[PDB]
Amino acid sequence: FGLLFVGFVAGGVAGGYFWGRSNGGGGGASVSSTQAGFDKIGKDIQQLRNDTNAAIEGFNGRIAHDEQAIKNLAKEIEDARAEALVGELGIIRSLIVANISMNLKESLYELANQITKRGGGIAQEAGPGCWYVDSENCDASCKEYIFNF
Amino acid sequence: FGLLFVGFVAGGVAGGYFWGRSNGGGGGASVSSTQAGFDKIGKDIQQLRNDTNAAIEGFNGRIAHDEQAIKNLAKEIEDARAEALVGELGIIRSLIVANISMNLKESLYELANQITKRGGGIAQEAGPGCWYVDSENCDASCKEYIFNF
Amino acid sequence: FGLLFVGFVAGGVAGGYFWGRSNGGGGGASVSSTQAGFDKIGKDIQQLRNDTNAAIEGFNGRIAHDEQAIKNLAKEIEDARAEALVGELGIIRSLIVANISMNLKESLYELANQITKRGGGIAQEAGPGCWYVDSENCDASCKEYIFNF
Amino acid sequence: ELICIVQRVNESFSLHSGFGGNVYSMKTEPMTGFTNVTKGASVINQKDWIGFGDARTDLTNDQFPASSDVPLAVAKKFRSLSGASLMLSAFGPPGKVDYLYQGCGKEKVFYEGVNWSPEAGIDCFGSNWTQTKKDFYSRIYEAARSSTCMTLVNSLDTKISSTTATAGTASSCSSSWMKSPLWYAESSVNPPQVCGTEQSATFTLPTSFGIYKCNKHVVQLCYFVYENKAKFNTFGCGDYYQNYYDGNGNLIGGMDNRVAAYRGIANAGVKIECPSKILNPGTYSIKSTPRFLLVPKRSYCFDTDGGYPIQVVQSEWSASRRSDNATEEACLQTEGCIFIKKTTPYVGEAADNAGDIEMRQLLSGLGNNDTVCVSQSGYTKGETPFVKDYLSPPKYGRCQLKTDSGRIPTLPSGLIIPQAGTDS
Amino acid sequence: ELICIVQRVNESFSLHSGFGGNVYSMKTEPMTGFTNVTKGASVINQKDWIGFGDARTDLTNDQFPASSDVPLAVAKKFRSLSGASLMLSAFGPPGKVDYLYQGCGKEKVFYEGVNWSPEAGIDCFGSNWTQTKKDFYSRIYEAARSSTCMTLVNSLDTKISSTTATAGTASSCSSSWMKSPLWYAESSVNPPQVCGTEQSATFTLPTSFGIYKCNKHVVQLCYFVYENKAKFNTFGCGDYYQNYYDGNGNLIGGMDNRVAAYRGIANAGVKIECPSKILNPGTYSIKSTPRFLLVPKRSYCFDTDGGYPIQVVQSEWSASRRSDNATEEACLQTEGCIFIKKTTPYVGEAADNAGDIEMRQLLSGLGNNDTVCVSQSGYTKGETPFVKDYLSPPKYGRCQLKTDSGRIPTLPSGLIIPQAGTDS
Amino acid sequence: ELICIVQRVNESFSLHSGFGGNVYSMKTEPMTGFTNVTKGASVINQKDWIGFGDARTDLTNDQFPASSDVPLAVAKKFRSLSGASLMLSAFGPPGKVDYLYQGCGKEKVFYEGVNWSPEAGIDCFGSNWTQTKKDFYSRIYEAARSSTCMTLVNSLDTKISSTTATAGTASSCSSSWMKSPLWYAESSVNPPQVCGTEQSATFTLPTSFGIYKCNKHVVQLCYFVYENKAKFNTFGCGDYYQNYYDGNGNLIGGMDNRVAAYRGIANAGVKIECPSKILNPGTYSIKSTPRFLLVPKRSYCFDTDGGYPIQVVQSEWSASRRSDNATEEACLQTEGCIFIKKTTPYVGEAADNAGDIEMRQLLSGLGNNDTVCVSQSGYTKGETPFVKDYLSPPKYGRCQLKTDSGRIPTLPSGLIIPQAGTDS
Ligand SMILES: *[C@@H]1O[C@H](CO)[C@@H](O[C@@H]2O[C@H](CO)[C@@H](O[C@@H]3O[C@H](CO[C@H]4O[C@H](CO[C@H]5O[C@H](CO)[C@@H](O)[C@H](O)[C@@H]5O)[C@@H](O)[C@H](O[C@H]5O[C@H](CO)[C@@H](O)[C@H](O)[C@@H]5O)[C@@H]4O)[C@@H](O)[C@H](O)[C@@H]3O)[C@H](O)[C@H]2NC(C)=O)[C@H](O)[C@H]1NC(C)=O
Ligand SMILES: *[C@@H]1O[C@H](CO)[C@@H](O[C@@H]2O[C@H](CO)[C@@H](O[C@@H]3O[C@H](CO[C@H]4O[C@H](CO[C@H]5O[C@H](CO)[C@@H](O)[C@H](O)[C@@H]5O)[C@@H](O)[C@H](O[C@H]5O[C@H](CO)[C@@H](O)[C@H](O)[C@@H]5O)[C@@H]4O)[C@@H](O)[C@H](O)[C@@H]3O)[C@H](O)[C@H]2NC(C)=O)[C@H](O)[C@H]1NC(C)=O
Ligand SMILES: *[C@@H]1O[C@H](CO)[C@@H](O[C@@H]2O[C@H](CO)[C@@H](O)[C@H](O)[C@H]2NC(C)=O)[C@H](O)[C@H]1NC(C)=O
Ligand SMILES: *[C@@H]1O[C@H](CO)[C@@H](O[C@@H]2O[C@H](CO)[C@@H](O)[C@H](O)[C@H]2NC(C)=O)[C@H](O)[C@H]1NC(C)=O
Ligand SMILES: *[C@@H]1O[C@H](CO)[C@@H](O[C@@H]2O[C@H](CO)[C@@H](O)[C@H](O)[C@H]2NC(C)=O)[C@H](O)[C@H]1NC(C)=O
Ligand SMILES: *[C@@H]1O[C@H](CO)[C@@H](O[C@@H]2O[C@H](CO)[C@@H](O)[C@H](O)[C@H]2NC(C)=O)[C@H](O)[C@H]1NC(C)=O
Ligand SMILES: *[C@@H]1O[C@H](CO)[C@@H](O[C@@H]2O[C@H](CO)[C@@H](O)[C@H](O)[C@H]2NC(C)=O)[C@H](O)[C@H]1NC(C)=O
Ligand SMILES: *[C@@H]1O[C@H](CO)[C@@H](O[C@@H]2O[C@H](CO)[C@@H](O)[C@H](O)[C@H]2NC(C)=O)[C@H](O)[C@H]1NC(C)=O
Ligand SMILES: *[C@@H]1O[C@H](CO)[C@@H](O)[C@H](O)[C@H]1NC(C)=O
Repeated sequence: FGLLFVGFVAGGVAGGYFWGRSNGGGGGASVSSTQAGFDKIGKDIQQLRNDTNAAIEGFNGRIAHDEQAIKNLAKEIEDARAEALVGELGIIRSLIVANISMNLKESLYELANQITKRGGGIAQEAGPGCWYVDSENCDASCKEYIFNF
Repeated sequence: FGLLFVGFVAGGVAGGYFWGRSNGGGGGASVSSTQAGFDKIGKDIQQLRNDTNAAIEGFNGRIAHDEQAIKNLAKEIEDARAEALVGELGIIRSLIVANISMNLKESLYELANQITKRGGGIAQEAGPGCWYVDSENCDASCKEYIFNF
Repeated sequence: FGLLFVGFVAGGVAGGYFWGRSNGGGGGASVSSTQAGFDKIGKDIQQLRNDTNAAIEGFNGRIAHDEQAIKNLAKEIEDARAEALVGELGIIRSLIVANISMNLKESLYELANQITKRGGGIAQEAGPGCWYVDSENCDASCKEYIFNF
Repeated sequence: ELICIVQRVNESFSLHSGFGGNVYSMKTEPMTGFTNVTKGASVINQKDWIGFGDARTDLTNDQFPASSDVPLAVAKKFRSLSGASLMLSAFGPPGKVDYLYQGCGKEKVFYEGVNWSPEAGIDCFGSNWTQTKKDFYSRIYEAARSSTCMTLVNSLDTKISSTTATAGTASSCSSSWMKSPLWYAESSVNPPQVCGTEQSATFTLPTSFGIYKCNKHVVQLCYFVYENKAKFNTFGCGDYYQNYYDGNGNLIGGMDNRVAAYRGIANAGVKIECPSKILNPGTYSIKSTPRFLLVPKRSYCFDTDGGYPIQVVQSEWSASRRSDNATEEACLQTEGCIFIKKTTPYVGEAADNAGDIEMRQLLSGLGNNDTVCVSQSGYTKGETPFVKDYLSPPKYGRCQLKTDSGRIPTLPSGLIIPQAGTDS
Repeated sequence: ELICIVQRVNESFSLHSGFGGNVYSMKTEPMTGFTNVTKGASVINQKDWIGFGDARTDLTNDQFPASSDVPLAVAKKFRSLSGASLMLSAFGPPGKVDYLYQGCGKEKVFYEGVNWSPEAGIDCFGSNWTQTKKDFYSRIYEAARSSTCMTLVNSLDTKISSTTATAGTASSCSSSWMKSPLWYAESSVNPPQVCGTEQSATFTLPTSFGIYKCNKHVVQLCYFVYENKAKFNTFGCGDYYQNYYDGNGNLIGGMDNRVAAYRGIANAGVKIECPSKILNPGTYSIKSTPRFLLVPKRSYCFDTDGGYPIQVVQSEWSASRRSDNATEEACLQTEGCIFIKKTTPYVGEAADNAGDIEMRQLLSGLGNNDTVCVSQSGYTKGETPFVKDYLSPPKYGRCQLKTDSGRIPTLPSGLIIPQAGTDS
Repeated sequence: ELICIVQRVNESFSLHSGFGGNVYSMKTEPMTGFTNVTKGASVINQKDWIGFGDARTDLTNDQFPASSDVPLAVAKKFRSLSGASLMLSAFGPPGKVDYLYQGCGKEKVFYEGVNWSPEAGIDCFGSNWTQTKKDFYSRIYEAARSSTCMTLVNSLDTKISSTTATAGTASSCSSSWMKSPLWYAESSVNPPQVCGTEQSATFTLPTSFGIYKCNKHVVQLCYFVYENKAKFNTFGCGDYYQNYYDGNGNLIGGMDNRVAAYRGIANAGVKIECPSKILNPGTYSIKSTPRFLLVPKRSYCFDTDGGYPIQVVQSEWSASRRSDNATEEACLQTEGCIFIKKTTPYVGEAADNAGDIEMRQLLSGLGNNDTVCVSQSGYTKGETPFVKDYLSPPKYGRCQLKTDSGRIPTLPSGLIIPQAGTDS
């Protein structure tokens, strides 16, 4: 329902980002498209994914030094060390997912802000990723300018 | 002053979320209510609190394996191990509190967005959790629709 | 381009926070100032920096207890312990930088919200840190009131 | 008209900080807490443990289960026989049950010993069998701690040089003798004029016994203890001596009164001492005074593939009989030994000395499938990483740490308001 | 008209949680993975390691590089000579190459031993040189593990008391004798009527040898092994004995048949045994039967400044010759020793026994500049902290841990949608 | 009209990344830094430490505080007497102060030893008292390291077999003798024709002394050192010997020239050597040549309840007197011993040898209430987890780690601009 919400759809139906739209006749029925020209989002995702390499390299670069003279594997100690490292890896993961989430969200906000400042101020924000346009001042070629669909 | 701010109140006075309101006469005096029908917030809080169980279970499930043949307690080493674990527990806590904070804030934003899209666009956002309504187009039964109070 | 974006400038040119502005003649040319009276930002920064002391003190207060009877330095084990501590210090750093970032951003949002609620609703938000004012209803002394420049 | 949701907090609200967002709340709840600790014995791995016992873990006893301190499933994991003890099989005193204790298990439970206590009244010239007992079990636990398996070796290959010496017998030993050590005497020695020849022998500790690998043997290097030279000289000429040597001639045990003082208790008469030693496999030699020779005939065989700290269970009689606490003291002075002890006297269901309620509570953990830590303080499940008080060593497994309850951080609850920015 | 960007997910999307934001995606990719493990020998520090070898690491060999299992750069780090072995320099048998092995390196590679195998047919009354070999290398590895350096000590200061004893020679030893031990015999002893005088000697282990500090010496405390007293008595009177003492009179080695059984193999005749011991520097004494005296003449000197677990490389002949696996077994029973072993027979490029393709693959790591861990499973680079299977000990360096692949967490990929709040 | 706050950065701004938000700034400040390290002695727990000393820590000295290297509060924690040393109480040489050192403390400070140095000119046939000193203190430190407490045992129960032997006296020992060892001589022995009887004795190490538990005793097993058999034979018949045995006949000390070479310095005449050994409690036996017998009369009693690495303080005279560095060398070769050493000569305030400014600076930490780590590099407070250079072992407490300053991460400062999203 506009960048603060994510929705579910059954069997088929493509997932992702779409243009959705309002009333009109009183009462209308709405409508969702079949996907934008949001190539900024595609590029932003690629960039954000690649930026995770910094945190992963930090983790991979860290291997404790050890010295064992013993001849038989100490499995339980061995497994404990691994479990602890996986624990640390698990929280880093949680930080990375959140870092992606929050920066993608911001990138979506920056996408919506660009749109607001092209129909300015024909736009009128209704929370992030939503706008009220007067289908009167601005029309068919006008919305096509402002929203690209 | 509207979802970007939290305020203080003396002795009595209930804490929480309220409806507060503007000018009118020039100059007016304002006014704060005594609490909404924000049951969405009550349910959202319950859900967010319960979702912390994932991170707590992750922590509780992690106990290092050890083997001591020694007969007398090594208190200082023992206490050091505990202090380190409590340290790790302390940062997880800090992540969990922030995770609650940021998701509750978002849930409050999603509450405000629902309100904006019922008086649409009679609403006119003034930052999150705030609106400018024309006490003219829309009246007494109208605001009661839009804001439920 | 308004609190969702940060921009680059060459050789000279002061960095920081400025007032920037629109069209007019059709088409105009815009304009950026040379800095506000944003002393709220200066104070907010000072406060946020000082609040990092909590996380730093937590780290400094944590020193593992040890006991070595050995007469010659075990450099490799020694260096491994340090590398692990620096690793932990590195992630705390990353949390602190993000904590500053997110709270400064919020403080900037709270600055913009104050401005919106002085030209109310002459303001009309266009995403955070941006407004559409009708250079007609409100003029020269008016914008000076609303934006302080 | 400006209409707003307004957020506010009371004096009852407190501020909780986060990395990327703070929270006001009125209530806190602790993030986690302590894991309970149960006294008694248990195991962390039900597929790798072994028990060694007597009637109280013997499912073949006529009075089972009333004579048993463990249920059927646990008893099956024990190697036990009514009347048996490790020590009794070490020496094989006349008319005592002689069980061949053998088994494998990384976790080990020792619940026997009581069937050789002062109550049993075994004499056979023992200087102090309670001393011998404590020494014996100290060696068993020491070797068991680093071994996967254990087995009685019920007969060492031995060989005497003397063609005239004969097997020794004593009225004080049921008119026969121990299985181990064997006692050879030279009846022709008489300090008249006749001194005899120095006696000699070998005994071999094998590298294996049946399916069990031996890296280590617990054996007894016995000797006689005389009050003094004058009193020994009513039996033999010279000074008393019995020395044990490895294959090269290194002295590894014995008593030599040619260099060492006599320490026999005054007027007690001759005594036997039987200190236990851990020895490597191989062939060992003996030299002794002509009249008396003692030769080890059994051992306990151990490997060095490793094990967990062991559990030793108090093995005492009910109040009517004469007990000792030798296995307790052996366990206490041995690294990697965890001792399980009753707080109330032993009172049996079957008879006086078999089937005690407190012991069944203490051994019930043997028992469970969800024990993650075993310690001298008791055993725990894997609920949290924390316990209220320390878990005393010895200990092994996923073992909880002690922290003050105050140092356990809290989470906000009951009406929550988020906070970020400086709000000023 | 309300116009919105709308976010939606499929059944194909899954929800990934974060601390401060969740993510919907359809694909995941693992955050990290396992580091490969290469079999063979390597080092973690190219500036601090030393090799000890024979022809197969001897850059001066006439057939180099075809006779070599390592390239030129690696060979320069070895102290090697064709025909040499540590054991050969320990004893110095007649007509064998006698290399003075000496060097320093925290990491140590031992690739020799084959030049004294059963193939070499050295006799010199050896009871069992393969036994001696295994014992010798067990002591070397044990002392090398805790030392920075090693050097042959090719001549101990020695001194005999007997003014009539003379140097021993044997047809079975090329009509001469070992360099170590020296053999002194008293030709006047004849059990006629003449018994001779007890023989005596001292040997000194120095505190240093050239630039090398000695805290520890590996030496052989040899003795003769006779079948029995009767057979020894065709050579000398009494019982056989050769005992080694420290400066105070503490017995530290030898064979004394006055207290220890004879164990010579029946009808084999006299044999020599040469067990190796680790001894401190100092002056040591010897007492023996009048007719035969053995005196240590060499040692290997070690320090105790510390080292890494060592690497021992299988040293065997090609199929046509008679090998042994003594250094393998020595390595196996010694802590801190890593053994490198071929899976296919030795087939040389130069001749049969020098320049093997599999060995060159295994030793190629000696080699690299980016090895961070060396273990009994092989060596690794510092790619990730994880390996698929355990790295068997012994091991040292930045060593990876085993985790199941399933426990490695994943990151979202291929079309991503953020999620926060409850959205309800 | 579109009016905006605009954010911009210079070339002077750099980008700092965060998990959930980045920051532009022009300045950075380091998150933390190194903790200073102070040379000298200190303690981490003021309620559990003990000092042992001489005049320089003796609050009862007539010249206090000018004669003292510690203030009053620290001196009270010392057990000290002017003129005393551990070694002096070990032997009790004639006319020397004989303090009964005793105390308990997990942390231990040893600041004595100088009152027996070559300056003191004690003879009493000592082969080399500086050697004895070094050996003695090596044993003390070794036993002290694992003990909670220490006490002099100023009289062992002893017993001689000889009814004719008499107490030994020497012109070279003030015409009397040590307290320990006791010297018994047989004046009737004369190699004429008379050889005497082998001398014998027992001494007992007790299981406790007053309130102090003894698990370990440091004792001296002395013997005489002769140049050779011929020179010994002007005193007794046969070869010299004095052997120490445990209760079973195991040789644990002594000198036996029947198997061991003579090593007395040429023409030096008879000497006494007194190597210290750590022995268990019990009764011990002695056998010696008829003419001379030495019997231990004192010990130092220790427990095995554990302790921290000890601190040993350089104990030397001012330049005018003849010092040694035996306690330094003892400390250096003993695990868990931390040595405190002056860089400038000892110059006293009271007299030449008491009350030195540098030592008072070094000992001042004994001292503080906020020391968290003690190491061979000095001691630290708990400011940060980091030090610039390594803290040399031995060490204990909350001990800082070495990291390069560059690896300490930084935080943004001086005008800060947040950044999130891709801004593109
Ligand atoms: C002259 O002296 C020679 C040397 O003493 C002697 O030759 C010896 O003869 C004995 C008896 O025939 C042989 O013993 C054979 O030993 C093997 C190997 O034992 C070692 O390795 C095994 C593990 O082997 C498995 O894994 C390896 C790879 O690592 C595989 O190649 C192998 O095929 C197996 O799958 C290990 O279990 C053994 O451990 C024992 O010993 C150690 C301590 O040394 C203990 O820690 C351990 O608990 C256990 O007791 C061992 O390390 C073994 O499997 C056989 O059962 C057998 O014992 C010797 O190998 C052989 N040695 C040499 C060097 O030749 C001659 O017989 C003698 N000549 C005469 C005529 O007297
Ligand atoms: C009566 O007995 C006296 C005592 O036995 C004896 O005096 C001894 O004489 C020998 C030979 O002259 C001297 O040895 C001298 O030792 C020094 C010091 O060795 C110790 O310290 C060094 C490190 O020193 C460096 O660092 C220190 C600071 O820590 C500096 O002050 C110093 O200047 C150096 O830069 C160390 O390397 C040594 O280590 C050896 O010994 C230990 C074990 O004890 C081993 O672990 C180690 O691997 C190595 O073998 C040692 O700890 C040394 O550098 C010289 O080479 C030399 O050996 C003794 O110092 C001296 N001792 C005393 C107490 O006086 C008399 O000679 C004798 N009288 C007669 C007439 O016989
Ligand atoms: C849910 O949505 C996604 C895309 O929104 C669908 O994935 C696409 O499917 C085809 C073939 O499976 C791929 O070649 C495309 O690359 C996918 N899209 C993308 C992200 O590029 C998916 O099939 C949908 N699921 C269903 C069954 O409805
Ligand atoms: C501050 O505010 C809270 C609620 O806003 C007050 O808490 C309520 O008090 C009554 C009795 O104390 C409880 O039964 C309610 O359950 C509480 N409210 C909630 C959250 O359910 C609190 O008393 C106020 N403090 C003061 C003294 O003003
Ligand atoms: C980039 O911007 C900053 C400020 O926006 C400039 O820093 C100022 O420079 C003067 C002298 O260098 C200082 O005294 C001020 O304190 C700085 N400003 C602040 C933050 O107080 C900086 O010089 C600019 N860089 C360039 C070369 O353009
Ligand atoms: C993240 O930053 C915020 C803001 O600087 C910190 O919030 C402060 O927290 C303390 C309590 O710990 C309060 O007394 C201050 O009033 C807070 N400052 C503000 C501006 O609210 C927060 O502590 C930081 N997070 C962590 C885990 O350190
Ligand atoms: C941070 O908080 C959010 C919200 O409570 C957690 O999101 C939940 O995650 C689980 C999957 O782990 C989902 O099944 C729930 O539906 C999510 N709840 C909501 C409201 O979306 C998130 O797990 C927390 N982060 C971490 C790392 O624990
Ligand atoms: C969290 O995500 C952001 C965005 O992907 C990361 O920001 C990048 O940081 C590097 C410097 O480390 C910059 O060179 C890139 O330009 C940044 N990308 C963007 C889009 O700004 C950030 O590093 C991540 N946080 C952590 C701690 O890894
Ligand atoms: C700044 O930080 C310190 C902690 O070092 C704190 O004690 C002080 O009160 C803080 N100052 C303010 C005004 O927040």
